[PDB]
Amino acid sequence: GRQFGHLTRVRHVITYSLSPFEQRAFPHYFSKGIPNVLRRTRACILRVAPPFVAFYLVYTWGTQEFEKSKRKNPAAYENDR
Amino acid sequence: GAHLSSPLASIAATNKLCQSFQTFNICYADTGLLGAHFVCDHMSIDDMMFVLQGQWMRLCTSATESEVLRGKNLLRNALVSHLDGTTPVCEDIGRSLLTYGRRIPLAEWESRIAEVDARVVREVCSKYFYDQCPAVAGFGPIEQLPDYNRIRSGMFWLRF
Repeated sequence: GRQFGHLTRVRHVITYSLSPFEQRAFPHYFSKGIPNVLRRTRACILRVAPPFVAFYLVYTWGTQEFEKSKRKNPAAYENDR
Repeated sequence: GAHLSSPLASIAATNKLCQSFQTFNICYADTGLLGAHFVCDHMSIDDMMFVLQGQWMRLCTSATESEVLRGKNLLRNALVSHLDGTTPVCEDIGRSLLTYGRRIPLAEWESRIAEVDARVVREVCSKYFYDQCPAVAGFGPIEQLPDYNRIRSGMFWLRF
């Protein structure tokens, strides 16, 4: 019904909070957060990056593979005959 | 009934936005407490909160002399009736001594009351209410209770 009223039934949870003025917008932002970078940046990086690396090779790989194929005619047949 | 003069007493009863409510005042040594205590069904809880605040806020700007008279009268009516029976005087003395000491400014109360003015009031609430930081006390089924940051940005009007 009324969006919040009839949502669900919940029992014996307790919540604790302050006015925003009670605290600061940078509670050791640098110091505390900078480590957190790794645990997330390491978490997925196992799962994600490598496929692209393969691509990047192909990028140069085929290009190079392309390049000779045309660029030099006096290659397979040199200009002799 | 609906004919009551107090805005919420009539209205919050009109839709029975509350089963009950009251107010409290207690002043400690260095501290004091201001607020109201209320009871209503959950689905409508939002109502009281919305409609409680202005009854502070509208005071803070637009307030009026005559409306105080009754309250001026009431508190006069209030303290006088406090004096029936042996014991109540006895209790008064103790706190008085612990509070103001000897003081029983009996008639002076009225003088303390006669102090009161429409400006006097609209000076007072200016201090402790308009754009302040309240605290929130609640117990289940809290669920629909408007979130904090509303109340805060809900304390001070935008003039609306």
